[PDB]
Amino acid sequence: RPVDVSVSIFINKIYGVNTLEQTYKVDGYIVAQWTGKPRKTPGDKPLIVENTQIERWINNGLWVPALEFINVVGSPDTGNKRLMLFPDGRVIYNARFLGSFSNDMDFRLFPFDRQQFVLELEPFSYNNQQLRFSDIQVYTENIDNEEIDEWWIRGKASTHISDIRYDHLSSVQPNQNEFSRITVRIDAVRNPSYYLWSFILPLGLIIAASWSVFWLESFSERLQTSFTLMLTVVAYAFYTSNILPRLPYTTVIDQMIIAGYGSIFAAILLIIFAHHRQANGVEDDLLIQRCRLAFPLGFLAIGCVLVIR
Amino acid sequence: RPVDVSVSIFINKIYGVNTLEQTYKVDGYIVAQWTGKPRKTPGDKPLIVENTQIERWINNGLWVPALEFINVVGSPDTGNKRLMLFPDGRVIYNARFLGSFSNDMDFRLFPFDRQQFVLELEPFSYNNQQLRFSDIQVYTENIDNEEIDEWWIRGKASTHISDIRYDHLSSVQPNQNEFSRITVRIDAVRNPSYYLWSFILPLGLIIAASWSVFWLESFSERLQTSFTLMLTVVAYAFYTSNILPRLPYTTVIDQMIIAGYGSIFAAILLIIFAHHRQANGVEDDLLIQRCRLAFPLGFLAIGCVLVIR
Amino acid sequence: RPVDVSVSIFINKIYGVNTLEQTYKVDGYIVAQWTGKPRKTPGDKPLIVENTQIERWINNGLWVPALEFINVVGSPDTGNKRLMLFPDGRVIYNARFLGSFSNDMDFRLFPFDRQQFVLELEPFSYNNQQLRFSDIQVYTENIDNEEIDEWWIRGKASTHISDIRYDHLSSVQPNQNEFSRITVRIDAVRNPSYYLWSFILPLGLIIAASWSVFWLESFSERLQTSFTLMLTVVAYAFYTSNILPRLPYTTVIDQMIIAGYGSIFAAILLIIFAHHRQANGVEDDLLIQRCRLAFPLGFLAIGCVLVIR
Amino acid sequence: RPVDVSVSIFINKIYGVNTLEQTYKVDGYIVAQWTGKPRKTPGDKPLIVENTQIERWINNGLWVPALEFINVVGSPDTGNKRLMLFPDGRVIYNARFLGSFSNDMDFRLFPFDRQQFVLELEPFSYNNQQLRFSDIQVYTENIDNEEIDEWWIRGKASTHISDIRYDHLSSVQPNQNEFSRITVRIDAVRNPSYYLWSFILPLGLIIAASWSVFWLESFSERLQTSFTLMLTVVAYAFYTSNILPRLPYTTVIDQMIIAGYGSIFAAILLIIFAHHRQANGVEDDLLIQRCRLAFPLGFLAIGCVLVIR
Amino acid sequence: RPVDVSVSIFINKIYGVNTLEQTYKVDGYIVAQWTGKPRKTPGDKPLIVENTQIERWINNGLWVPALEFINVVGSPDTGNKRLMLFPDGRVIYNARFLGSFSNDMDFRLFPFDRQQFVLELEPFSYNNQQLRFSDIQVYTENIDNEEIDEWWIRGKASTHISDIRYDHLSSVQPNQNEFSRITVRIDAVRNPSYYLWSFILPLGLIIAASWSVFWLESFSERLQTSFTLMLTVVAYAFYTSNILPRLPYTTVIDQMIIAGYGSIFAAILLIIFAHHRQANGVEDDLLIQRCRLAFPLGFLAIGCVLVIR
Ligand SMILES: FC(F)O[C@H](Cl)C(F)(F)F
Ligand SMILES: FC(F)O[C@H](Cl)C(F)(F)F
Repeated sequence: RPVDVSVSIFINKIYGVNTLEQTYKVDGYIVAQWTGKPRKTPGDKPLIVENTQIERWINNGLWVPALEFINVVGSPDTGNKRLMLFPDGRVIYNARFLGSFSNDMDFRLFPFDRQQFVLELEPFSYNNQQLRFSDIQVYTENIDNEEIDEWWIRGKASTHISDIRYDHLSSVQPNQNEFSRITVRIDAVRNPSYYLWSFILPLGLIIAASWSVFWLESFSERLQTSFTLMLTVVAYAFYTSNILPRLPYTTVIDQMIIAGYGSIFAAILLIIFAHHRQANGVEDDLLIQRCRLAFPLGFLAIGCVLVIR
Repeated sequence: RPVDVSVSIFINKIYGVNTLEQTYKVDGYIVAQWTGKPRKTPGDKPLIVENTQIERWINNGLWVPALEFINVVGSPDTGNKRLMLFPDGRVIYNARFLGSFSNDMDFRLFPFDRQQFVLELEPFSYNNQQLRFSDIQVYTENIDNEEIDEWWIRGKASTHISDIRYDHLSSVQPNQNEFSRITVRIDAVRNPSYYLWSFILPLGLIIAASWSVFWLESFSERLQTSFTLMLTVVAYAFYTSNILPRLPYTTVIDQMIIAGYGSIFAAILLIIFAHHRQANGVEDDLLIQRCRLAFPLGFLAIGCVLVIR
Repeated sequence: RPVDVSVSIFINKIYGVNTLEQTYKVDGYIVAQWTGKPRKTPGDKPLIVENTQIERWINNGLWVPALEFINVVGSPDTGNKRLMLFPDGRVIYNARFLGSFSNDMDFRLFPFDRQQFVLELEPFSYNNQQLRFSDIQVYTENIDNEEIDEWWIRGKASTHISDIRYDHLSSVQPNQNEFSRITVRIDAVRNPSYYLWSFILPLGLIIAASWSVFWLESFSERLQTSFTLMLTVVAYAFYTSNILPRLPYTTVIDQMIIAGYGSIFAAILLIIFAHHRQANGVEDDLLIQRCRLAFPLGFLAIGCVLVIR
Repeated sequence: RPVDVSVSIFINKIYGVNTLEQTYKVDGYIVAQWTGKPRKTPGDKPLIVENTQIERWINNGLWVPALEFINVVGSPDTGNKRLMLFPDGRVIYNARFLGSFSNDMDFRLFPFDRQQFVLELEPFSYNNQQLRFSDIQVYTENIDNEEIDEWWIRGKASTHISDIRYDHLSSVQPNQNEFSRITVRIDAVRNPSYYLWSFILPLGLIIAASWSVFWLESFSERLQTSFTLMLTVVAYAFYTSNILPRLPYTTVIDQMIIAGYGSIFAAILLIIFAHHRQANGVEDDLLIQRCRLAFPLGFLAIGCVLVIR
Repeated sequence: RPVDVSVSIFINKIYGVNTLEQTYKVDGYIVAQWTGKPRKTPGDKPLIVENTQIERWINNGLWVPALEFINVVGSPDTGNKRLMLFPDGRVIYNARFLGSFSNDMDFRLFPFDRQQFVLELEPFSYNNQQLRFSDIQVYTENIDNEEIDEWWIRGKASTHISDIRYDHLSSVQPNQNEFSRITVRIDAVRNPSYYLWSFILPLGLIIAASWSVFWLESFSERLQTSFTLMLTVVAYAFYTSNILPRLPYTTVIDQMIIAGYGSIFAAILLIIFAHHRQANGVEDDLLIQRCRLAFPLGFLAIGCVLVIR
């Protein structure tokens, strides 16, 4: 009884990832084929009907079922539409689309995160007793200059036809609560280049150079210098937060920034301590100088357990 | 007399809060059912009508009442529409929507505020003598990976059907000025982590280290250094406000920053005072040094009394 | 001869003021009533025509005059539309709207400016010999928690029906060049809190704290420090300008900042003068110390005459 | 033989300059009048046709010619449309429009530049053998409050009917390649206020105070203080560039900033030389102190040749 | 057998480059001519059909094939449309368009990069056995004032009609799988003005002036100062990243900045090394002093081998 419909999805561009909304944009084509009652066509050649003329065939009673992108956000932008009506009954729908799609996206390991861009397709009104997906093919371009793209695609796309039970239905009962759903999956990793060299590396240089406060020889010099070091980190928090993507949680880099604040406050506490540690009011220069390698090691050790994943 | 309408709202995503506009975005489905004139459908099976075709049926005289989201801002983005016409009279309207919705939103306890996401639904043209809401069912996903979600939902959705009296109507009088309204409410509280670690904590470290001005030995060091501390708070206000949400009032973090300006201004007023209080021109080291715990307590005491709620 | 139209405007939300564009957003309903040729309606009860069906009634010749928002900017977004057709001839038009509206807006007294949001309504094609507004009622919500709102509405809306002479018409002559116009005005003053506590006060503190340069004891100390203060004001100007609204003129806050630049430049000029005013190259400590209360009065005096209004 | 069309353009608001795109936004009405086949109208009075009805008349063979805004960028937002059909043949088209329009715009003299806003109107399909503009009238409001406006309109609009030869036409030969084009011109100058007081003045003051490096007596004091000044110019470059419009070339303020970097770098090169010029290792106090008025002249003279215009 | 289509493309504006999306905006006209069955026109003169009337011609069966912009991003904004119907069979389609177009864009040599603005045009439904492009003409305006443009167009458009094999088809087999494609290319280079004078040059001045650290005579003076130089580079990093285009990779300016960080961290290491290299604490004034020209050469060399091309 149910109509077998064959879907092919062509993907042109995956771009414009929004971290805060957890969406991404996909431009592509959708093709759908099914077979119905045969037809008289002009010539024994297939009939092509475009755009606004498709609507006319729907009014004369042509069955063209609505297929919904389950995870699109807002009505997709539809370009050219096409129906190909064959005399032997079969019907092919072809359309270009650009839409914004939603998926769960975890950005905590930024900039070393992996994301998967998902498309989910399901007929809007017809259950699997009426319309079912027979098979699904997905085509992706071979990116050859992937080194200049924001995202690197990792392996060809995954497909999976399945059936979805809607419990809470305002319809009827017997086996009429399941729908045929295509799910396309594409794995991807973030191009970590820019952030290593322009963010991680100079943040490192800055935090290390902070440790050299202990190679200053006065107390006055060490305390006062660290206030400049403090200012530098605040400025660095500002540089990063303004350019990196906004998120509701802390990233790896955000954690480094917080660490930098800590190492400088810690140093302020030791610098101020060695000035009073011992009797005589003598500067326990045993404590400093040990600090010239206590911090570059201490921070780097208890900071070497950032296995938070 | 009145037609009973049964509503189901499936909610897919609540995202995009706009602090200054006091709005939020909701992706979902709305279903509405009523019973009308019984009907002849092809086969004794229900008839499905999609998209542009609902309109044709509206014209041959099918009643599909406009149900308005009373607190939406702008015409919502409607995806696919579906009418399901039953032979025994029933009609089910099904449509997808993306909309920006409005509610009073108090963000004064940011980042520790709680908000409720509200939907208000009301027929546009017909009163409760003509159309009444029989019941409202709201379906929401249960988010468990709420830790990468900005908001924690505090229970399944609460509802309230009621009747609204419009004083100023230009229509008629006897009992025809009341409208049936569905109101959906979803409570949620904000996940404060990010703001705790990346905004509250380092502001604390900065404000704390501010106090270490009193451990400087000359007056010169004490006064000149506090100007750098002042610069540091300004640099921090810039960092926060460039990234934190815009509001017409002060939040907690806004006040901590103001406190920082104050603690540094007080310190300058004291640093300069302890230098000229006594005869002999001798540095009143009595006033200083006591400040080394006067401030870290005074602020921490006069700051543990911000019971403004 | 002319048709009487009765208008009601319900205002839901006034938000999104754009300072450079001098526009603001308004969500609301517009109701318009007039009486025409009596009609047979199904049952002697009024007939409801919604949305796309209004169009069909216009094509068969129902007179529904377009009312134009004179000061809207861009075609407004119309929500649900309704015609209610009475058997005794009268016709009521109901539509939801969201639009961007223009008005002269002076932001020179920011953040203590007063604005009035105006709506101006006028028929697009019919002159007062053809269509005139009989009366205008405006209803506004009573916001009770206005302390969480950016703008405080100050009083109920004022209204005014009047007549407009268009001189340059390519039309006809006898009394045919005047149009009936509704004008709505809603007064408002800005919520000054956030800007006082988070912008004005710390700028005041910082400007004052700058005066403490004269209490440093070296010439070297006094001059070198002024450069740090100069930087603090540049940074503060940046902070305010990045957050406050864009304007083609200076506000009070813009002016305080200029004064900050000035008081610091003045001090540099004196500090550098006191080092060479007198013979011996001796630091003229007579001039200094006297400045320690001269500026906090001097700036505080010639700055207390910014009655530029 | 060709149809004479009389055009009137009313201009309501000119706003929203986009400097990088070289566009501006224009709100107004366009009126267009011509004469055709006389007509039977209901009553011997003129017939009014609004909005959606204009299309219906076009299907019965009414000629309503497309008049295109040639320098518009993307289809304008057309508000209400109106046709006024007179019984004696004449036809008037009246429409409200908001559009983004393009013109060559030179921002090199910012914030003291003068610009002219242009509208170019031309029929889309009919050449001057078929349709020609008889005349063009342009009306603008008389602005009295220009001090609160970003732009000062300087004089009434000038108008210009002419003809355009499109050489490469795929049509025929004799004279069917010329089209009549209206060109409206409105001159305007920028309100320089905000940029004078909040950008030019303090940059000068900063640059002035930068010269006061030479009144410090040690070399150490002079060199170290030079790094703070350098930072202040970087801070200032950031402040302006965040607020000023983006351009692909430098402005006066951009130049002042580059000049500021130079005067600071220049002083650094001398300060470092005077410490090592002569034998004895003597801080050549002959060179400095003489610089206390050499630079404020040297810069201010070699700065008197930024006559790039 | 197949129909010949003649295309002419007029290009008005190429603006609004989006670096992250790798797209650009194009305003223009598209003209397409082909010949069909001769026709009765009113008079033996060509027939003009504008805008909404084209659809009526389509329903009665006029063949107007959809030509798709293959590398557009989203459905283009189409202005006025026109059909010119000649009696001797030929047909002309004329339309104005605004669209965002996609191409591979390498921004690594910023601000000295060259780009190609590409349009790829292809029929949506008909293969080359049915419809083919005979010839293609591209017309572009001649810019004389390029000194005020963001982009410099470098040479006229190059053209190339070609044929594309689509592998994955659900149709038939013999020779039905190739399509006719127009590809337009326009080369352009960026106006480097603003970036040389207001970005590159002061970076040089700033990076160079960092080298003047080695001319300080104290160790204290040298180390404490290098922390101020550090602050200056982060602040400059902020200035650049806020105004330069966002990209996923490093530019030459980005690399200088990193180099800027390096030269200062190196400097901190030598300054701190020269203080403890030798016995007794004798300050190795040979290492310093040699550095007074060691860095200005080393950096200027290891940054002069950023010939990565
Ligand atoms: F604060 C400034 F005035 O001086 C420089 Cl930046 C610092 F920070 F090192 F002290
Ligand atoms: F310098 C920057 F890194 O930070 C801001 Cl600009 C300053 F200067 F105020 F500290």
